[PDB]
Amino acid sequence: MILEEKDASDWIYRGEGGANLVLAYAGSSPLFVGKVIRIQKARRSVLTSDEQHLWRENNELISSPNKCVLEQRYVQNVIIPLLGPKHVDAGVRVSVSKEFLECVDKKVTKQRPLWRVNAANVDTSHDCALILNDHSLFDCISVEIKPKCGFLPTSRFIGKENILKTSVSRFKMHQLLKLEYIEISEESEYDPLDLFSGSKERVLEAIKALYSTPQNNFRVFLNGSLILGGSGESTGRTSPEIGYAFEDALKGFIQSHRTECFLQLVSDAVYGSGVLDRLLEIQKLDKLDIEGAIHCYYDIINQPCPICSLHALPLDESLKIVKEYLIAATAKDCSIMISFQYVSLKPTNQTFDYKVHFIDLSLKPLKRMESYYKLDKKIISFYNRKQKAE
Ligand SMILES: O=P(O)(O)O[C@H]1[C@H](OP(=O)(O)O)[C@@H](OP(=O)(O)O)[C@H](OP(=O)(O)O)[C@@H](OP(=O)(O)O)[C@@H]1OP(=O)(O)O
Ligand SMILES: Nc1ncnc2c1ncn2[C@@H]1O[C@H](COP(=O)(O)OP(=O)(O)O)[C@@H](O)[C@H]1O
Ligand SMILES: [Mg+2]
Ligand SMILES: [Zn+2]
Repeated sequence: MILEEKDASDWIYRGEGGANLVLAYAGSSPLFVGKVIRIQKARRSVLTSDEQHLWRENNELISSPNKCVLEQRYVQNVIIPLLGPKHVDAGVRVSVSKEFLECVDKKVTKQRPLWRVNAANVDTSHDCALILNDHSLFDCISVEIKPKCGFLPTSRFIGKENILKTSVSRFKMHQLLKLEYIEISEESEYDPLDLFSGSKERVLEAIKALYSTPQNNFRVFLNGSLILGGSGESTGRTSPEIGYAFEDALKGFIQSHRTECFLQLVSDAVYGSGVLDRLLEIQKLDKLDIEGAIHCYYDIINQPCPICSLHALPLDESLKIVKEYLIAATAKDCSIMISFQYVSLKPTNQTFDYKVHFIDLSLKPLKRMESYYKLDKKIISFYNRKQKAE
């Protein structure tokens, strides 16, 4: 089953992260109706020598022919054993022509954030792509959430100066630095600690915060069509205008105050799904925080630790720690998609069926332990610094 230059006409922009573009099928084929295609971007072979060393315990993973089988097996072999297979769909292998990739790249350039184009195009060196269900299909209202990390570190390896790292969420400390680099306009109201808190009340607080300031953490589609949140990027606060048209968009679906109810019914969904519980235990596979795990990284890549207990560990442990760090990084950066067509909305007294799905599940590259460390370092220095302003 191979896609050619012709079929580039049957797929249309759904959005992108840093690593991937996502098209939704607008054609007529019964093999792609209700599918998306996830295409890897190339910034400006499957696994490095170091990574092969680190994923050694993984027969199939290490042997994948391309990246797409690589993603396919990562999700299926390493992630599904953890999150569980009602909410994760690893999604199928699909061959594509290099000419199919090119025209797609050209075709949707116009629909992308410019800074996203400055950074990467699609990788036209690929012969392949992954096809996943379109979770915005089930009148389907579909909500995407990018919860980020919903706990605080407690690590012995977090030094005296950085101990704020143990009091203040990474999300909130990062909001300040994103501002500094004009990547967001205002600070986000959302707080993942409320979402992963597990309190029914606080989970709603977070859904509210997400509506006000969605940034790249909140999206809502109807019929697979964006009606709140940025496209391939973050987005500024929800103004009364923005809200007005949203309320109007909820016309019909909800019977009502249509916005107040949407939130309530998204919140009831999330909390009664309990799906944030598992994810949180996976995020917690970061047992030592980057400031601990970074030392394990250097032994693993056979390199004198520039940062210098941890180094006297058996290699089997050092490897585990790194593996676990990166599976964690996968859970910290993934998204939940909730579909609506159970939740019973009190006022109107309606009833909604729902499905929840994890998406944006991606293998983190091992070499990224270094950027992780540098980003983290920069985060806490800028926070500590803007805290001296007192
Ligand atoms: O480009 P952004 O919208 O700012 O998002 C990126 C995220 O992108 P995705 O939504 O595409 O997953 C990065 O992942 P990559 O696609 O670049 O690989 C991720 O990087 P890591 O998962 O490796 O951490 C990073 O997360 P973070 O900032 O927590 O390191 C996160 O940025 P934000 O979530 O902060 O916006
Ligand atoms: N299976 C899916 N169904 C519906 N929409 C999706 C699906 N996968 C991704 N999307 C949309 O496309 C966007 C980008 O996809 P994603 O896989 O998160 O890219 P990246 O890995 O680079 O972050 C997401 O924000 C999401 O809104
Ligand atoms: Mg990704
Ligand atoms: Zn060290």
